[PDB]
Amino acid sequence: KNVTLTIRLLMHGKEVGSIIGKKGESVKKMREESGARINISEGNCPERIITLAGPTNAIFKAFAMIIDKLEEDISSSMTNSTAASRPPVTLRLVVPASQCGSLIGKGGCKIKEIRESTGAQVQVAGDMLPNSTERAITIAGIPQSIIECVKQICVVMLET
Repeated sequence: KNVTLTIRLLMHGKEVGSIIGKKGESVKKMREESGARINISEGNCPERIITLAGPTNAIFKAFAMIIDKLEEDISSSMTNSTAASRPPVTLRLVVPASQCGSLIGKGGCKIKEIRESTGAQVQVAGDMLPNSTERAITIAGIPQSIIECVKQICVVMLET
């Protein structure tokens, strides 16, 4: 209704699976409530990638829904696995080379100040020789810290 955007979610088949939801009825519910083009792709690295596209509002709900699904799962009494030792929450997003380069800014002053206050740590994919095109960033920390990093990067992206 106001402005459109695009966000590529990259996660491990296991983590993303918990987010997908049983019988895919949850992912169906996610889209219906999001309103922004939500799809899935491959990932020799992550295995699962959710391509979301749509106005800031649609995306706002989607991101809030997916994060909640992960919050409900962890706090649902895991009846499997043996300890995780991962108090924080990591989310690896995808972005073009131009996005990562600028997102970092001169001497990383930009990305540094963002993660410095956000309280979370941002990750960056490698680039062995001139082959890689898209860079994957991994933000770990508190759910509040993550949503903050996304809101800060988004607002700055539009306001350039």
